Amino acid sequence: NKAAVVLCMDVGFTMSSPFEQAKKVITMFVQRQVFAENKDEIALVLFGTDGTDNQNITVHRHLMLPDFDLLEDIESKIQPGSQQADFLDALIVSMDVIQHETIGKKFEKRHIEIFQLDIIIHSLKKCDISLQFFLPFSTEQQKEGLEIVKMVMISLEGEDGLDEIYSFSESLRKLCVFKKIERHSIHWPCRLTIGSNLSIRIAAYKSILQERVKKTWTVVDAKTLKKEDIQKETVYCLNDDDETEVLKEDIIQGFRYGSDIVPFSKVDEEQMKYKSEGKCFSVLGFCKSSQVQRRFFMGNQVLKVFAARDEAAAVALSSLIHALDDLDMVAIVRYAYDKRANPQVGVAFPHIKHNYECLVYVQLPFMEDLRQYMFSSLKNSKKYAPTEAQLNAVDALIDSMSLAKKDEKTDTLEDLFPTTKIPNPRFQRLFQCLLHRALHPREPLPPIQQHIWNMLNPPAEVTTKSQIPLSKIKTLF
Amino acid sequence: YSGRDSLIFLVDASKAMFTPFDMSIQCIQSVYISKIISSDRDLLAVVFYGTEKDKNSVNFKNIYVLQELDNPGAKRILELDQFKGQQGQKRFQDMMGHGSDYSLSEVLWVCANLFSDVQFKMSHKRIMLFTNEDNPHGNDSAKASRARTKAGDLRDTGIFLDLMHLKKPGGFDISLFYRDIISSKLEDLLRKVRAKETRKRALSRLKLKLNKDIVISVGIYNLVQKALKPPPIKLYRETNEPVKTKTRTFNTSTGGLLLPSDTKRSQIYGSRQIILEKEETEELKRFDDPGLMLMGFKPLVLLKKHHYLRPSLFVYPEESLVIGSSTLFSALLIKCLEKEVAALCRYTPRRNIPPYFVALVPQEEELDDQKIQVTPPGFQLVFLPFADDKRKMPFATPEQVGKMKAIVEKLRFTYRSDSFENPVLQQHFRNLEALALDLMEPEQAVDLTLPKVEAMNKRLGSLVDEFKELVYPPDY
DNA sequence: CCAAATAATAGTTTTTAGTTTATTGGG
DNA sequence: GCTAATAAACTAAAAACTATTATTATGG
Repeated sequence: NKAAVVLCMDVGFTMSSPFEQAKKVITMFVQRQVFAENKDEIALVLFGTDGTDNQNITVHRHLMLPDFDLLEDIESKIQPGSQQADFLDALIVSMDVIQHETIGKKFEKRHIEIFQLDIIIHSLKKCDISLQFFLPFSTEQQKEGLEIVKMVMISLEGEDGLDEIYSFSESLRKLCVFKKIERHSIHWPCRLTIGSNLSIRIAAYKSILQERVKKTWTVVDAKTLKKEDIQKETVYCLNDDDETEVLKEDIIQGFRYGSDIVPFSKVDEEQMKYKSEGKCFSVLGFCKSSQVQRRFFMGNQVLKVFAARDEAAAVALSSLIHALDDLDMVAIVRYAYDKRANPQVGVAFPHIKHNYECLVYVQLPFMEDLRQYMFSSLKNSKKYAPTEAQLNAVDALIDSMSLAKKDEKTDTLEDLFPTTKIPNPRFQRLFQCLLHRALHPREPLPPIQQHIWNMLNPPAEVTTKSQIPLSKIKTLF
Repeated sequence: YSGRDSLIFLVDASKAMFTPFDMSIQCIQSVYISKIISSDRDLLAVVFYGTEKDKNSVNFKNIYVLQELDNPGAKRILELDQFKGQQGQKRFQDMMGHGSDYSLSEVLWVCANLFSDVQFKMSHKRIMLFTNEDNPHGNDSAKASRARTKAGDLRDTGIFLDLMHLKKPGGFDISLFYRDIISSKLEDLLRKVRAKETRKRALSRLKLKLNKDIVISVGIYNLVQKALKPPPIKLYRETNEPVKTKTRTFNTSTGGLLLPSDTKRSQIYGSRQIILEKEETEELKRFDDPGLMLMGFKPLVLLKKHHYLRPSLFVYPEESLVIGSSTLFSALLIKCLEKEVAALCRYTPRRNIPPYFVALVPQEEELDDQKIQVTPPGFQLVFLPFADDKRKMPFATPEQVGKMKAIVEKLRFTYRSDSFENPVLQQHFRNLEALALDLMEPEQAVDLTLPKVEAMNKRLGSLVDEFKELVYPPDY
C-alpha cells in the first residue's frame, strides 16, 4: 500500500546512448506513478550542482504527491551536469531527508532503482530499505563500488540477488516494469449452506471482474472550464398544447402491458413483490460436467470461493473439492449476494492450483435467456461440400500457426503469444493521450502510438510462416 | 422475417350446450396473456358459429364476431371474462343465445375474409378449431362438399387449420368428416407456461478477413441474452398518460442554454484539469478497422474455465456478398478433431469501439435422435479476459472424501436445461396480469429454484446427521 | 426549362454497451 | 467516535428489419 522511492543517478559523461534510455525510463516510471493513483512522496536530490544549499549536494525537490508539474520540471529543468562529487554524500543526504519523512508519515516498502560500506549495510539492511540495481550494459572507483554493491546485494538476497540484473535491451524489447496498473477488491464474507443440516462459513472473492474506470468524464464549459458554471436540468413536459411543467409526484411508473399501459408506483412494487430475503448462498443440486456446456456460461462476474478467514472448514472444503474433482461432479448453487440481491442461479466448479485449491463460481441462465435458432447443417449440405484441395489447404494453414511450445515432451507446451496477460490497450491509449494533452495542450491529434501493436500482434516469425499457406490458399480461390 | 402469426378461435356455441363449452373458454383463457408476455407482434380473433345474435362483416346468420384480428389486449381479456365459468356461460346463452344452425363453409369464408383484412406483414396463418364431435357435419353432402372445397382453397392460400379432440373420446383417428383433408393441446394451452421474448435477425455482419484481403461474410447469433424487465413509462398521476421528458444544459443563472458544442469534456488527475472534446473522446476509443483477422492457433490446453468474460456468442456461415464463404466454413468446421488448437482473433464490432480478443471454439453438429439439429455447428465466441480483470487472491482425509462423495452421489439432479426461472420476473408478470385483468386480488407463483429442505433430505437420507464427523465443526 | 421510367437514402422498432443511483466502514 | 467501496436503470445510440424517394440515363 505504502511505498517510498527516491532517485539517485550516476549522470554525466559516463552515460554518453544509455543516458537517453535512462531518461525515457525515468519519464515512463513517473508517468506510471502519476496514473497509478499512488500515495508515494517522491523527492529529488542533486550532486555537484552550482550553488550551496547548506558537500556540493544541492536538494532540488522535497517529498510530495506526484503530478504533471513535477514531471514537466524533471523533463525541462533537469540537465546533465559537468561537475564531479562524492555519491556517498548524496546517499547520506537522501537518508537524512528520508528520516524525517519516515518519522512524519509511516510507509510500508522501499524501492529504489538506477539506470562507506558499513553505512550502506546499516541503513539498507535496517528495517525494509531495498533497491534493484539495473545496468545500462548487457570510473574504476565507480566499478569497484558497483562490484561492492553487487556482492552486498547477492549476499543480502542470495540466488534471487544473483538473477536480478537486466539490460536496457530487456527493458525495451521485452517488458520489465510496465504493468503498474491494478484495481482493489472487496472481500465478501458469507456462509455456505448445504440443505438444512450443514452451514459452513466461507469467504467469497470477485475472481474475474469486468474492466472499470477509476474516474469519470466531466463536462466543462469551453470558457469557464468548470462544472460549477454548468447546470444540468431535466424536466417533464406534460403532453399538452404548450409546455406545462409536471412535478415528480405527478409521475406514475406505468408499464406497457401488451397493447395497454397500466399505472404502477415503484413503492407499490415493493409492497406487493417479494425477493430473496437476506443472503442465500445454498447448494441446489449435483450433476455431471458433461451436462454443463460453455454455451450456458452467462454473467460477467467470476466468484472464487475460499474458506472463511476455520481450518476445519478449510480442510472440509478441500475434501469436498477433491470429491467433486475425482468424480467429475458439478454442484448447482443458488446465489444471493444479499437481502436486496436479485435471485441468481449458477454453477461452481473447483479450481486446481499447486499453492491452494479454490472454488470458482459462475452464474447460469434461466430458460428465458436461452433462445433457439434452427439452421441448416453444413456438414451434410451437398450444395456447399468442401473440396479436398481446400481441406489440404486449410490443413496446411492450421499447423502453420503453433503458438505453443510443442518442442519438448518432458516440458509442457508454453504459449509463444500470451493473450490473457495483455491488459486493455484502451486504458493505456487514454493515459498516453492525457499525457500528450498535458504536455501539448495546443497540439491536437495525439499520435496513435503504434508500438502497442507489436504485443497486440502475433510474432513476426509466425506471420512469415503463415505467409506461405495463405498464399497457397489465395491461389486456390 | 418480420410479420404476423395470426390465429383465430372458433368454438361450438350451438352443439356443446346444444362444462364442455366452459373447458373451451378456460383453454382459450390465458392464451392472450401468454401472447402478451411472449410476443405482441401478432393478431388474435374469436368468432362463434351458431347464435341468435349473429354478427360478421358479411352479416351471415349464426356467425358472431366478438374480437377481430388484433394484438391481445387487457380489455379483450376483461370482456371475454364476462363469459367465463358457469355464470359466464349463462351470460353467454343470455345476451347472445346458443343452439342455432351451423355452417362450416360460411365460417371458413368469414375467417378467410378476416385474414384478408389484415394489413400487416404475414408470417403464419393458423386456425384452431374446438368442437365436441368428430363428425358433426353429417348434414347434407352439398354442405360437406362446399366446406371441403373451401378448406382446400384456404389451404392453397396458405391458411392452415388444426382441429383437436375434446370431451368426446374420439376413438383412434376419429374425425370421420375432417379426415379427408385435416390430419393434445388442452394441457398445452392450459399449462400457460408463459415466458418468452422476441426473435429478429442477429448480430452485426463481420468481414472475416483471413490474412489481409480475402473477405468472408459471417453471421453472429446470440443464443443467450440476459432477461430484463420491460422499461417503466412515466405517466401522469391525474390522467395516466405518458409524459414526454425534456432536458437541457443551463449555465447556472446567466440565461443562455448551452449547446453540446458550447461545453467541453474534461478529466481531473492530480493538479491538472485535462480538457478534451466529445469527438476527441469518441476518437480515443477507436483502435483499428473493424473486422475478423486471425491471430493464429492456440491449443485447448492453455485455456482454463476459471478465467471468464462476458457471455460467449455464436457465429454462423453467412453468404451476403461473398460467394464461397459457406464452402470455407464447411472446410474449417469439419476440422475439429485435429483442430484442438483453437484459433485466435480480436473481435472489433464496429469502428470507434474498443477491440477484444476472442477465441472461437469449433462447435459440432449436435443432431438429435428426433432428427432435429440443436446448436448448429459453428464457433463459440468466448471472450478472453485482459490482465486488469483479475483481482487479489487471498492466501482432507480420504474417509471424509468418501463421505461427501456418497453424499453428492445419493442426492443429485439431472440438470434440465430449462428448469429454472427467475422468481422476480415471473412474480412481476403475475403482478401485472393481476392488476390488469381478472383475479384482481393478486396471486404469486412458485419458483423451483429454491432448494428443498426435507425432500432433498429424504432423497439423501439422514446420512448428513452422522456425517457431522468433522472434529469441532466450524459453527460458531 | 418540365419530357417519364427506375436505384438509391432514409420517415418506423427493433439488442446491447456507458450511463446514473443507496448501502459499505477509514480521522 | 471515522468515506477502503458496490447488488445500480437512465434518459441510453455508435444497425434500416422495410417501407418512399428522388437523380439519373432518358426519347421519338
